[PDB]
Amino acid sequence: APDSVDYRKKGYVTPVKNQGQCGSCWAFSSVGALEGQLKKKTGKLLNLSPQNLVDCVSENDGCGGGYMTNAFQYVQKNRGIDSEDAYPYVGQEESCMYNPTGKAAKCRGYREIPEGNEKALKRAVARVGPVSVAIDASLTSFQFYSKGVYYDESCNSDNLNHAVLAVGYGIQKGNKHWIIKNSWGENWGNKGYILMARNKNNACGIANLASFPKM
Ligand SMILES: *[C@@H](C(=O)O)[C@H](O)C(=O)N[C@@H](CC(C)C)C(=O)NCCCCNC(N)=[NH2+]
Repeated sequence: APDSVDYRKKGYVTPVKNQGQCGSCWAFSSVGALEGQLKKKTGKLLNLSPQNLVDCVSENDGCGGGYMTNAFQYVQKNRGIDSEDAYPYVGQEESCMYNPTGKAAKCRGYREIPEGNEKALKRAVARVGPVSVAIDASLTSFQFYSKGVYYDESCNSDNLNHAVLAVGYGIQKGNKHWIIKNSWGENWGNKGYILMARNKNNACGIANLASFPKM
């Protein structure tokens, strides 16, 4: 796997979204991974619908929280997920209104990365593309991050609370990091992204709950 890879430079990443006051991070994390694969497969990069997920995944709890794995299964069984245009994000839970004529993508499963294995996470990013990951984003240092490779010894590998997207990896000024796309808008972090510590003992549980869909 290359020493560094940024899928943004490859055009596998859609612009940063804002989940608003809805706990839909799992939906945005899921959508980002699917958008990455849709690109790999069809050559087109389109915005998929996180709202479709929020309203339709009964195994998850809409704005109350959920898992990316449940989301991928829903897309697989549903046999499709609508585009952002066919199913706009409102940021509130509503009855499932899936429209098959707005179907932009499909899913045939998901693969999970071994718990805590950052080497596996790396191998996966360099081969498949953007991977969905869960981290502990409760620290106020994470909240106010603006630049550099983020790392705070207070981060909790066993307190995963935020779903996010691993969009690449590399090294800054001697510090290896993961390129993480957040869903807290552009005004957050570095234009919506954060460089998180790579190989520093599974920083924030970055490699504890990762997965990606198969098409
Ligand atoms: C994240 C956010 O919107 O900021 C949102 O709280 C969320 O979905 N968080 C996840 C975090 C990781 C997946 C650990 C979460 O808490 N998921 C599990 C919540 C339990 C809900 N129960 C199920 N299975 N529907």
